[PDB]
Amino acid sequence: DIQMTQTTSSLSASLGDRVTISCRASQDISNYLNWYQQKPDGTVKLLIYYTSRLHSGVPSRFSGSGSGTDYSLTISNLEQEDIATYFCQQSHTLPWTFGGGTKLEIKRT
Amino acid sequence: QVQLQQSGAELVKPGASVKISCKASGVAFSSYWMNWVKQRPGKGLEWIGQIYPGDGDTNYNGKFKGKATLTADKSSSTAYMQLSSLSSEDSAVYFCARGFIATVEETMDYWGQGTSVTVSSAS
Amino acid sequence: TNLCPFGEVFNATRFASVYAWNRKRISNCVADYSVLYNSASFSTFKCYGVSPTKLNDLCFTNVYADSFVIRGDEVRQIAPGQTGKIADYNYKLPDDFTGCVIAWNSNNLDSKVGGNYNYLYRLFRKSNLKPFERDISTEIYQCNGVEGFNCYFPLQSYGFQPTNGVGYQPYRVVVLSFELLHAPATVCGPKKSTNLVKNKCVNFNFNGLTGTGVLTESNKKFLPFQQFGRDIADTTDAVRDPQTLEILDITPC
Ligand SMILES: *[C@@H]1O[C@H](CO[C@@H]2O[C@@H](C)[C@@H](O)[C@@H](O)[C@@H]2O)[C@@H](O[C@@H]2O[C@H](CO)[C@@H](O)[C@H](O)[C@H]2NC(C)=O)[C@H](O)[C@H]1NC(C)=O
Repeated sequence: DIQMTQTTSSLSASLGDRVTISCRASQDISNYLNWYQQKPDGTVKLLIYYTSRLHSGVPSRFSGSGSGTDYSLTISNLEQEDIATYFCQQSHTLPWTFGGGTKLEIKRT
Repeated sequence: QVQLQQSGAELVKPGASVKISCKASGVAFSSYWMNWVKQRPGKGLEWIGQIYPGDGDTNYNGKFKGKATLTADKSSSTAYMQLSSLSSEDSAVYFCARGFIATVEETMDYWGQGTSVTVSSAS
Repeated sequence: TNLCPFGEVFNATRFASVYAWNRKRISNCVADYSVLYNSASFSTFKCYGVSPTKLNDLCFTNVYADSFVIRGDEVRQIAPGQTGKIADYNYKLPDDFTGCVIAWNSNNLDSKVGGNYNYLYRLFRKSNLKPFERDISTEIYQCNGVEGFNCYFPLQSYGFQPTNGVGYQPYRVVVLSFELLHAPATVCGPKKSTNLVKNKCVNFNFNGLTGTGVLTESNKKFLPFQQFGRDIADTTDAVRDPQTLEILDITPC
């Protein structure tokens, strides 16, 4: 099965700053990647599909990019409710796999 | 509104079998894949399996093959998941999602609230 | 003002087999096909009767979409005037075919590790089929029952494994067909209409019919279905405004 890896397990950022979350795949998957966001309470919803298409109802401050075996999600301006866990999931081969997930924090001790 | 509602938390003795129902409202439930996903706490998401209610087509992950059984209910529009030979590691949160097609790929757009299942023998 | 879906045509979780190609009719919509240039990055997107760019300026009377799945290297069969199993036994296009063909790779969606079995195709057939003809009957062609010497089952399923190399991966194909400018228009893009000006030399575009002249009131009484007026010279004399129903004569400047 395709091995899905997120380099940064967790990261801390301030409000309104651009935040980039990477996602590296073992095998080329074209652009067959989906970004999901899970709230701390456990609610999860789709965020980006096909690495660039913004899902319905999702604020435009989110964006996606990448190709080959490396992709990245970018938050143009981080906002309070954006604090969640982001997963990148492939769709190239039937045994779909999800990334390790990245959690965002505020710059503090 | 497109809503995927699941049952409550389950307490299961080890070695038993447990049924989880995911009911879809506001969706053509019989025309889209139902993908079941497992999440252990602090660990990444694991794609358990997927069913097609239209004709019963199923695709199972290699790790969870045989362990979990997926069935469809067209009348009530509900996907049933049966777990057998439960052990302590199976304690996790299970999600049901809809496999929409973006004409190039399949994406899990709508997700359920998630069912917490814990396997133990405590009172 | 209506937006015809293009969802259940393209955004479909399970296309039909080639021998049972799904047929859909589209009518009464603002067919903003502008998504179809790049919303999916199709491997093949070729148009015969009209360039894809100009399609936003043409109004149709009927639109038919054919959706199915075929073997990779067999995509070239879909073009008109071709031969082979796909193009002769379960799907054929007319020589004068208009509308156009979209095809994209769908290895991830359709292929199964153990070999997909939902997708079938007709390998044996008594004779070639006329354009836009669908045959579903499953009797045995050259014999009783289902099997025997020369008594072969007509339908066989592609072994769509993911490991199959390019040219064997399943390809999803959608073919559009539409007539051009003979009936009251039913399907076309926005081409946002402006105010109508009378008694002045202007260019005009009514339901795709383009021209230049002076528009005047006319007393001719067309039938409810009648749209265009013609002379012995076969030119366009009078046309009926699509928005509001009145007849206007056209005079060359
Ligand atoms: C194929 O579908 C997409 C719809 O994107 C999502 O599809 C489902 C998962 C649905 O549940 C919603 O979450 C999304 O809408 C179409 O692309 C978008 O369609 C919506 C229509 O609601 C439209 O508002 C957007 O502008 C479209 N584009 C993007 C980038 O979001 C797409 O058009 C469909 N295919 C065809 C051929 O129409």
